[PDB]
Parts: sequence; C-alpha cells; structure tokens
Amino acid sequence: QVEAIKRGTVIDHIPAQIGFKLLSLFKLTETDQRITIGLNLPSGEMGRKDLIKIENTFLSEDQVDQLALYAPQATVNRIDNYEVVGKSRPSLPERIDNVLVCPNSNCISHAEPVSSSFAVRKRANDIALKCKYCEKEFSHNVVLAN
Amino acid sequence: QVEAIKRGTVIDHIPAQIGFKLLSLFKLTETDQRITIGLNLPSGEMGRKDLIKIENTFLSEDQVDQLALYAPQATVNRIDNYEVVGKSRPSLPERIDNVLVCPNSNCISHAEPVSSSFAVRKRANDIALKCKYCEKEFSHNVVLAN
Amino acid sequence: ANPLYQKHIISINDLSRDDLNLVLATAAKLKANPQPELLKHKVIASCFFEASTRTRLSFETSMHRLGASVVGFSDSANTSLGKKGETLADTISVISTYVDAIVMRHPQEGAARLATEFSGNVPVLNAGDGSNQHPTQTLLDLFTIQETQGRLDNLHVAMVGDLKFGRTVHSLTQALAKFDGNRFYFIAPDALAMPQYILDMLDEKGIAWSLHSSIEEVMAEVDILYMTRVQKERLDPSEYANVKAQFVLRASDLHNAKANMKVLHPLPRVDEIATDVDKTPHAWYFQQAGNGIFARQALLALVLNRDLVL
Amino acid sequence: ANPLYQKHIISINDLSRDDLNLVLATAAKLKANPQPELLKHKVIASCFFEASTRTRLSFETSMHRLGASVVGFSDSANTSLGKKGETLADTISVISTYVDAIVMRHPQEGAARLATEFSGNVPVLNAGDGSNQHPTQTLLDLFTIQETQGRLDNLHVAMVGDLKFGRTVHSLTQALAKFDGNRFYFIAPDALAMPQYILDMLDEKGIAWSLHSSIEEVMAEVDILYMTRVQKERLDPSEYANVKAQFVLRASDLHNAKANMKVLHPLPRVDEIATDVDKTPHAWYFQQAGNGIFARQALLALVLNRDLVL
Amino acid sequence: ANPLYQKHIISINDLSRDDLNLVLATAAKLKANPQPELLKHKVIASCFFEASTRTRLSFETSMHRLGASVVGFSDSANTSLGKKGETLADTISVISTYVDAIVMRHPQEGAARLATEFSGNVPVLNAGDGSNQHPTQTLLDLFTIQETQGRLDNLHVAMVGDLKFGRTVHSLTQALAKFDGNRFYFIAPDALAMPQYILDMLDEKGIAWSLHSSIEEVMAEVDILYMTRVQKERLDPSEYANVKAQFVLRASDLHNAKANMKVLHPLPRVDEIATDVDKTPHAWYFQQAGNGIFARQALLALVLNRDLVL
Amino acid sequence: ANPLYQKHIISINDLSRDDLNLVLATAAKLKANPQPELLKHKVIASCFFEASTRTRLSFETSMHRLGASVVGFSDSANTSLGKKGETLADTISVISTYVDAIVMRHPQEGAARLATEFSGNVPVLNAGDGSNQHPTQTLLDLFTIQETQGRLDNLHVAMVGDLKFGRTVHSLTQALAKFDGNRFYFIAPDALAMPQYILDMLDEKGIAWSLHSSIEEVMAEVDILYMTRVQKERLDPSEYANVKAQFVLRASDLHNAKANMKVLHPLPRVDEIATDVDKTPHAWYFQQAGNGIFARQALLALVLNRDLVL
Ligand SMILES: [Zn+2]
Ligand SMILES: [Zn+2]
Repeated sequence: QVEAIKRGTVIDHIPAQIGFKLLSLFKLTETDQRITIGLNLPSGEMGRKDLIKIENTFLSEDQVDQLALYAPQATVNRIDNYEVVGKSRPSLPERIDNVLVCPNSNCISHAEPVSSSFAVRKRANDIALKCKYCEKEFSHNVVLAN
Repeated sequence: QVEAIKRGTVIDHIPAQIGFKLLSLFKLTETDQRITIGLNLPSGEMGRKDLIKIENTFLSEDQVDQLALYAPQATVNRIDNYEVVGKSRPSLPERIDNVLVCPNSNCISHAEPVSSSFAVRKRANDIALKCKYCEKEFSHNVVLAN
Repeated sequence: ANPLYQKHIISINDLSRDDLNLVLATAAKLKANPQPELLKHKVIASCFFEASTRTRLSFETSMHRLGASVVGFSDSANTSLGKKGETLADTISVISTYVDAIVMRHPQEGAARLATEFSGNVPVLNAGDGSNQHPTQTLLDLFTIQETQGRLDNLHVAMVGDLKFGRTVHSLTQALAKFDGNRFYFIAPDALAMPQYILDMLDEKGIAWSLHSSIEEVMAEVDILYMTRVQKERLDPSEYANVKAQFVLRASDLHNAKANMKVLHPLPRVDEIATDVDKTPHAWYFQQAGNGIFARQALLALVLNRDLVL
Repeated sequence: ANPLYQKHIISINDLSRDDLNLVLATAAKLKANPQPELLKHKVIASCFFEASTRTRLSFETSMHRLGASVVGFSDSANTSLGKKGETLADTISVISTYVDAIVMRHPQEGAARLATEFSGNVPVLNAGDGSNQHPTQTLLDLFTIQETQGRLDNLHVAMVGDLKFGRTVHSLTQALAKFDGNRFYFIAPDALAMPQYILDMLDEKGIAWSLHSSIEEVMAEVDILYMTRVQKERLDPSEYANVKAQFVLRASDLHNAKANMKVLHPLPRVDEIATDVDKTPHAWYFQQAGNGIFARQALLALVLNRDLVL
Repeated sequence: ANPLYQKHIISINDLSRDDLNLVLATAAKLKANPQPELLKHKVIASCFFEASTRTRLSFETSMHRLGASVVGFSDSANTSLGKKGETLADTISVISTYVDAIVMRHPQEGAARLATEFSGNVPVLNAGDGSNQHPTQTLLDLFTIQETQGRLDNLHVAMVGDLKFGRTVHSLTQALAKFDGNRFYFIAPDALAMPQYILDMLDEKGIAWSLHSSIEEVMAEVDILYMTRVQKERLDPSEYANVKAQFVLRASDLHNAKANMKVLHPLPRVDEIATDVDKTPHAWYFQQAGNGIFARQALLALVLNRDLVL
Repeated sequence: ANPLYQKHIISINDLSRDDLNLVLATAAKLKANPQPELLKHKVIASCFFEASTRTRLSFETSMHRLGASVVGFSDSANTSLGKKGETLADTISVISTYVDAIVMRHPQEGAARLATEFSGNVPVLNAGDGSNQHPTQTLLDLFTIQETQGRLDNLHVAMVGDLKFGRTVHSLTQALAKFDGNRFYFIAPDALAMPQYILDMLDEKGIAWSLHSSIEEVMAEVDILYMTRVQKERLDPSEYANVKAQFVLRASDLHNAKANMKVLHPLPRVDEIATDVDKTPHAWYFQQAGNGIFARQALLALVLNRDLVL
C-alpha cells in the first residue's frame, strides 16, 4: 500500500526474503521506468511480507503464472487507466522457461546456448519438474536450490 | 526524496542503471529491515538518476568508499537519531575486496575459496586495478565488464 | 505426407503407439522386399561424438541398403570439430547445411535434442545421448519380440539383470506399456532393482508385474526373457558372487520353457548367457541384432520420404 | 579440354583471375542444377594426414554429391602408411595408382606440392599444407562475398583479428587484389597486425587500405566484415584483456551497418562473434560454410573433366 | 621385546584391543616428546605400487621425524620392477634384502599379506591393499576421536555417507566395537547403506545402533560425526539430487551440537562439508590428518624396536 | 628475530632492497663456510605440482646441504592430492601440518600466494607460479652479477631476447631498479620487445635505458649480457630467420668485450649461445646456475631461523 505511482503493474505480497530474487530471475529492471521496489515491510494477509510496483509495464497472464513456484499467493493487481482495475494471483504453469538449472551435471544445458526449460507436474503434493533436454524428473525443492 | 522511513542509512543519486547492481554486489538485502528501494526516478543534480534508503543499518566510511568505482558522486546522507544528520560521498579506496573478477583466465582465484582482492591505483586518468594473487594490472573498464 | 516426414526421432515416449506401429509394419515390409535405391542421392552424417562401433556399423549399413551415401566420424577426443571450444550447437549448424539427415551419438544427455534446435529442416536421429534415450535399439527390440511372438500384446515378458541403471530395459517397458495385457517379471539383485518411477507408471495404466529372485521361478510362464549384464562394481565383491549365478543363463535352465519363448539380449554379453544356449532354439540375440537393420532402415525411409511407396 | 583439367590446385597465387572466375561461375552453376552422377565411377582419396573434420566432411560430401566414391583416412599418429619411415613421396607413389584424384591435408608445408611430383597424371587438391596454402577455403570465401555483394570488385572489405598469423586473411587479400577498386580496412591488435609484405604488394598494384583500432570506426563504410579469432597466447594476459573487447562483435555494433553488409567468419568461432549477431540478417558465416560444398565441387569437376557440360 | 616387534601390521582385526591401546598410548607420547634419531640409520622402503600421495607424504615424513632414511617409488604403470612379468612375490624377495621395513600400497587385495610370506624377518606395513585393509588410517582415526573425546568408550558416533563401499567406516566400526558401550548412528542413502555383516557383528557383541535419514535427526546426541563422500555414480542422476543435500554438512546444522562434538573426515572432501564449517570449532578433519603422523610413527617405532624407551 | 623469519617469500617486489641485501650477503657467507646441520631435523616439502627438474634438483640439494629432510612430488597429472577435486587450498591445509616449510611450483598464478593463506605459521617459498613470479631465480641472478662485477650498482646491463614474455628479464630489471645508476640496453626482435609498463617504471625512478637491434652495437659498453631464448612460434617462419642471427651469440662477437663482462643465461639454452663461447672467460651461465644453491640456501636459513649465527 506504500507510496507509489498511479498506473503500472503492481506486484504484491511476496514471501519471506524472495522479491530481490524475483527481480533477479525474471529480469524486471532491464525494462525501465519507475520501479517502486517496496521490500521488507509489513503487508496484506501477512504483516511481514515483501512487495513492489512498477510503472508502464503490463505482465501477461503467463508472465504472472511464472511466479507460481516462488510465491504462489501474491497479488498482481493492475492500476489500469488511472486506478486499481484488475486483480490477479498465480496458480502453477505448464512449462517454466529459463530461470532454473538442471541438477544433472551431465546435461548439455550447462555447456550451451540453449534455454533451460522444465515441464511442470503435480499440482501440489511434491511438484515434479522434468528437463526438456535430459528428460530427468527431479523434485522442485531440489531444482530450487539452484 | 521520495517516501521513506525516518532513521536508517540513506543511499542516494546512483547513476544510470546501476542501483540494482549495487544491491547485488555489496549484498545489502541479507541484512534485513525495511529496504526502501527507490530506483528509476528523477533525483538531485540529475533529474533521471536511481537511489535507495534502508532502515537500522550504518555503513562505515570504508563501506561507502566501496561504491567509488561504480558511482563516484552519490550521497549517503545518514538520517541519524531522528533526522538527516551526517552527509557523505565516496572518493576511491585503497583496496577493493570481493565483488570484481580477475580477467586473467589462468588466475587461481577462479578455482578457489579465496576472496578476490584488487589494489586500486590512479586517482582518475585510467584507474588501474592489480590482482592480489597474479599481480596483473588491468584497466578498470576491463575488470568492470565482469 | 508421412506422419514421420521431417520428424526428429529423439525419444521413445516422444512417439505414440500408432507410429511405433508405423515403424514396425514398415520394417517388416522392407525386410520382405528391399528398396535399394530409395534414398539414392541422399547424403547422411554418421556423427558418433562418442564411439560405439556396433551401433555405427548397423546404422551405416542401413543407410547403404537404401542407396544413401555416408560421411561422418568416430571421435575419440581428436576430431577438430565440436571439440576445441566450438559448441555442439555451432557444429550442427554447419553439418546441417551439407547433409540430409544427421545420425548422432554423444556423451552428454539431450545432445540430439539440442541438435534439433539448430538443424532446421534436417531431421536428427538419436543414436543414443548419454544415460537417457536410444530409441533405435528399442525399435529393434519390439520388432523382434513381435516378429517371433506374433504380437506386442498380452505377453509374459521377463526382465533380467541390472534393472536400475539399465536404460535399455527401462525404455522397453515404457514402450510395451502402450500395449494391452502384458505381464512383467523383474528378476534383479536386491540392490540393482527396477527404479520405482517405472513401477509407479506401470500401476497407473494397471499393468501386471511381479518381482523375482531368479529365472528359476519364472521360466515356464515366460514368453520373452530380456537378458542384461550385472556389473561387478555395482554390487560388492562378495555380494556379487553370492547372488551372481542366479542371473546367469545356461541352457540347463531352458528345460521348462515354452516353445515360443525367446531369449533376447541387447549385447555385448560376456558370461551371463552361456554358449550352450546359442545352440538351443530359444536363443535369439544374434537375430535380434540383425533386425536392427530393418528397424533403423524404416526410420530413415519414413523421415526422408513423404510418399512412402511400399 | 578445360583450362583446369588434370591441374593440381595447390596455391591461390598459382591461379589466375580468369580461372578463379571459372571456378566461381561453375559453382554458382552446380548449385543451381546439381549433377549427381557426374563423377560416377571415379574413386577419390581423402588423405588427411592431419585431422581436421570440418574440412573433411565438406570435401567428402562434395565428392559424393557428384556421385564419386571415397576411400581415405584421418591420421592421428597411427596410420601405418606415410609414418614408420615411409616417405610421404613413396606414399603418394602407391596411392596414385588406385585413385583418380588425391585430396590432401598435412602438417608440413609444400606437402601437396611434393605430392604433385609423384602423382603423375593424378591431380592433387590441397586441403591445406601447414602455415602455407588452403586455396579451397579462399575459393569458398570469394564465392560467398560475391553471391551476396553481387561482385568481387570495388568493395569495402574489413579484415578483423589476428592478421599476422592469419593465413586465411592473407590469402583472401591476395585473391581480392586481382580485382579492381577494392578498399581494405585492417582492424588488429597492435602486435598482431597485417604483415608488411602484403601491405607492400597492396601498394604496388595501387590498392587502397587503412588501419583501424576497432570495428567502431569502420562499420558504416564496410561491405564485408571478415572476422577472425585473436589467440590468448599471442598477446600477453593483460594486453589481451585491455584490447580484447574491441575485436568482439556483438549485434549492438550492427547499428550503422549497410543493408548489403555481411559478417563472414572462417570458423570455428569461440566468442569474438556473439549469439545475438546470429539472428541479425548480416550474419552469414553459417551460409559461408555451406557454400564451401559448391566451391569444392567445382574444383573436383573441372579437374576431373575435359568436356564440362553445364 | 615389544608385543609388536617384527610384526607385520596388515589388518585392523589382526590386532587386539590391548595393542591398539599400545599403538595409541605410544602416539600420544611421541607427540609429546619427539625422538628424532630413534630410527637413525634404518632404511625403509616406500613402495606405492598404487600412487596415492596424501598417504605417501604422511608415511614418509613419519619415517624422517624418527631419523630414518627412505628409498621408494610411486608407480604409475612404468616402474620396471613388479611389472613386466616379475611377480610381486619376487619383487619383495629382492627389496627385503636391502631395507629394514617395507611400507606398501597396491591395487590388488592381500598384496601386503603376500609380501609377509616373502619378506622374511622384514616387517611389512600395509598402506592399503585394495578394497580391503588400510589399518594406518583407522589407527589415526581412533587416535583422534580419543585425543578429543578423552576416551574410546561409551560414545555416540555417527557415520555419514557411502557406508556400503566405504571401507574407512567399515573398519572404524570394527575397531570401536572392541570397546564398551558405544552407540552408532548410520546416516546413508537408501541404496548405499551399511552392509549387513557388520550389523550382524554389531548385534552379537550387543552394540547399540540406529539408522537415520539425515544429520538433522542426529545432531544433539552425537559425539563424533565421521563424514564421507557419496559418489555420483553409485546412486542415479535423479536419485542423487533428491537425497544429496541431506548428506551435506554446512555449519548451519552445527547449531544443536554438543561442545565436545567433532566433525572428522578421512579426506579428500569435495563438497559434502562446507567452508563455513572450517571456522566453527567442531571442524577437526585437518587436525585428524595431522595426527596421522603420530599414529604412523608409533607403528614404525614398535615394529622396529624391542626396547622402546619412551 | 631475523627480518625474514616466518616470511613467505613470494614476489621480488614483495621484498625491499635491504633484505635483498640480507639475502645476498648471507649467500656469500654460507658459500664461504657451509653450515651442514643447521636445518638438522627440519622436514621440508618439495611440492612441484608442475614438474621442472632443474629447479627441483637445485632446491632439494639446498635443503640437504643444510641437513634438512625432504618429502615431496613431481606431479604429472597423476598425484592423487590436489587433483581429483581437492582444492589446492585444502592440499596445503594438510601438508602444512607435517612439514616445516613448503617449496612450491604450480601452473596457475598466485598459487603460492594462495598457499600463504592456508599454511598458517608455515613459510611458503614460491618456486614459480605461472606467468608471474620466480623470485629464487632472480635472487641467484643478482647474486651472480654481484659476485662477478663486485657491485649491484652503476652498471651497464644488456638484456637480449624475448623480452615481452620473458618473465626472468622482467623481474631482473625491477630488482636492479632498486639500486642506483644502472644503465639498461634491451636488444629484442621488433615484435617481442620489452613491455612498456616496465619502461614506464624505469622512467619514473629516472633509470637510463636504450633500445638496440643487435649485440653488435652494445658489446664494448656492456658489463652483464643477460641472454634469453627467442621462440620460433612467437615471430613468423620468415620473420624469424631474417632477424634470428642478430640474437645468437657466438664467441666471434666477444672481441670488443670488457674484461669484467659476463655472459649470463637463465637456461636451458638451445642455440642462441654457441659452444665456442663456453671456452671464453666471459661465459658464466654454468656458474650462474651453481650459485642458485647459495641463494636458495639463504632463503631457507633466514626463513627457518631467528638467530642466524653466521
Ligand atoms: Zn537436463
Ligand atoms: Zn588474478
């Protein structure tokens, strides 16, 4: 809720000490304009969670489901036209591109100009993530160390 | 000048598209409390430069001269006791530890548990930076690609 | 247009039952009436970044029995390309301009899959990445259990050996799991048994399977007996010898065996199948290897042809 | 009779402008309408006494696209012949009896030239001696700057890299110096610059040339940008890094570049041309490599044919 | 006469508790007041038929700190002796005539035991046969858990890693099983767990032991934490990564740990113990390695002395 | 306390003139009256991670002439330690516990400097990292130009050869630049000349220097003539031969030479100094090499002694 510009895409409620990381992996700083980075505050349904708005951008529906294995619950409520006209919240996508690294040491993706791509599975119980290239299904907690 | 908490260390006026980088190299997110990250605004003696305050921290005089080869000019004016009681601005240090990588491919510092350390030289004209380990003096623009 | 024209055949679970059925039926066919100058004038690359000459001599005869020309290499850390620093991506980018189909084996996984991203229109046949796929072997394993059992369904099929790291038996199970009925018997040392993600898969499509200690309790029920080597280093010098002999197959054991029953082995064997089995009519590993010609021909013809006229 | 029938093509300054023109015009042609069984029944030797598989796979496909057969070798200190003590002269003396054309790469210089003295009627194509000639590369470099610029004259052509030891840029300059106008821009580290016997030659035929510090001052004037690697050992660990980045070409720099302008590279690159250039329409090194087929075909056809019927 | 004079020290279960107690007590002693010219004038052979320089530099300093001279070899398939055809028996038969004590590591098992049959009066210290004994390591592992815990009995001692093939943890258990009380905790991947002949032995002398999934459930009870590497090839590329991190020890985990508690590792580590543990006072692997000097000195002095005067 | 006790001697610009003066004066001394059992009972490590036997046999005799014991290794990709994955930091951490001084040569730069961070109290002598320091050579080069010229100041000293990559002449200039007067003459091929950061340094302390094409224009003015090899690959096959002979020194040229004048060479030579120079009294490279014993002894004694009693 802290001081921020009218109009942009608001990203909110990021969990415990993520947020810098999300600005790191999805490369949100490359595409400039005012990047109201909140961070390390108390916020909604928490009272100790990270959050941050931007101006002029407009992340897609697939662009927001990318957050899914990092936050799940996290508002991304657009401040369209003049004000907060369009709520959202990520679920879990069908394919996480770039960002994560294959834990198989002998994968060709450590040696190449290729985009890292894991097909997502298990809606919850222990989200499994198989590599596009070496076809190995590891746990998500395992790929998420990086 | 934007909305931020009374008391902390204010870091200001960071140059063109640095700022995320400074939060990356000096590891300013590890030590939590409210990290008012400004970024991509108009500010002092600029009208298009980055900047960001924090709460509860208090960077040292050597901690601030670390910025030197990244900003030079950049206020770091403490909001002590209750309010803005102690101005500063980095010059260029005598030794930049960690952060930068030796461009010599055959240095042992790419293979090891050792802290990267370059002795600084030339106050201006073409700041040279020799390695601690392989004793090679490269230009700063060359090490600064990383 | 063929269903496989221009397709890169990289995995066995990349394929569907219906084109596995189109690969097999075609093989049966080219075996019947050969097409010697079908691929006449096409130039194919035998890129074995990882040497393996038994897969190479097979593939390369298969190109030739269809009249194609072959250029290529067996690398053993000395081939200038895709070595000094030149990325495997940039090697495929220049091979893809003078050949018509790449054949490829490599040490790292997803290598062929990477090739697919830079070959453009050129099809890539995967002769085996690393620990991952070798679908051409599986396409000659199924062509052989069907040429002999007359069907790929409702069969009893044993799986003997190092079933944990045995990628050849992993992928024969997934492909046979696209068909109905089919019983499975896994005979393996306690410590090298079938990985439980396959067993998980087997249960969701409701496939029947058991676990056994020896070929002694399996032999009268068994149609196929797919044999595979148990490595000395994978067990323990002592644990190896106590259990070892339950996994050897001499012909003594071929007593209760059904008449149809075939003993298949991916090769090379060493000693887990004995020379007195070779005389017995249930030994079919040498013929299994010969049919690899027919299964690999079929991929080459479907992949480089729209109008397949046979 | 062809002007090149039975000729051994060993150097680029062994050739004259008019048959360089006959090599190029023929290549353009075979590319247009292929002649698949032109060299049908001829047997050609791929003698790579020095392994190099990117030159070998190119040459060998080129023989095959004309229907010829290939016998040969990649030696890596193990080939019985031309090794134990048997002179390279006496190796050629027995190869020359069963083949129809030798293709040859070797570590020492004038090797192919020596072969010419013992092959008799057999033509010798030189796939690269040592530090000296590799005319087949140059014949595919000119075929590519002309397929794209529409002419081999009055062009601006940059030369980036290790220009001292860079034999590939040496010999592209001498061949382009047989044509008119043609400006030259040499961008090189202070210490690896263009040897001054070439610069001497360039001045006697009155050819225009400059010297630059970076591709930054050259880019809007340039038609071709022939790129080549600067080796780490040739400079000094520190001197390497200070100057290094002026010789890298990312696509950022392709801003002022003319529409025609082509970025060519002999390959293999490593990092002096970046992956964001590959997308840009000025990147033509992968096609440069593909055309090597067409230039090498042409030599094989002219050399083994009198009546070239295309 | 010493109880160990002229003895060949080949196994750890070749020794009895009372001379294990005589090895340890002596080490504590020579560490206290060094005896620099004790073995003055004796000549000792460092026969490392299998290279291993960390065991060799240790052994060889130990000979020297007692004033002995050393002749020897690190073979890497090139040492003329005990190679071409000369039996390891006949190599020992000629070394045994000019030295006073042989030190020996070899690839095959029972090599040192074979040496014992041909050395005659010469003692043989076994620096490690193959998959079998390396008692000098165990004699420095016990000297270190006792120099720090003040006793070799009624201790809690964890065993982390590849416990199946981990010969160093096999033999630390058998030697600690000659003492009383002593609890054991084995943390291991499902597939590389402690072999059940040791667990059998542990039950007959009535020794207490558990089995755990991680150092997470063990840390507040533990005195020693003997760490050892889990090899990538022993598990499965995926099964390796899922379980991997439970066997890594960063200093984060050293929170509940008792004050006495020592983290020991046989070395070389790679990554299963992290650099932030090295600062923590529970890290004792570097000192464990330093004490190997003291334990190996002791064998050399007892074996070559009757009247040990310290 | 000595000014060098416990010091790690890693660079030549790590030292100051006054202890360079303490190294030299001590060497002159131990040469005079040897101290055979000075380092009696100390154990020193000869860690040559990079083989080099001429530096090793020198260092190792030097330890021994002072009565010390030596343990160590010449690695050629086979030494178990500091190889498989064990960090060079963690190798030094276990060597540092059983030796008293490490001697160390390695392929990568700052290796010895890294050792210094993990050896603790143990001194590290740097036998040469990579392209960076080898101060022990320089400490025997200065000990020799002073044993013969009677002073390290106001001398004429020539520097012949590959002066760009020639680290041995780099560091002889910096050390001689701490003394007064001293003229410098650099004779070098156009392309391998003295790097201009040294020439920069030479101008700030106001040191006199020239640049020459041959030893022909230098010979009557010269006191020292420090010779060094010009590598064939560093120039150009032709550029090598045209200039080559100006850098060879046969005795023909020793005609104008002063009586004092000494021809020194770091070794190994090949052909740039001819065998008829060896007879002439100006040849002092073999004695230069012999004195390396005396300079390296001195570091070992100062570093391992407080009270140096000579
Ligand atoms: Zn992968
Ligand atoms: Zn460095």
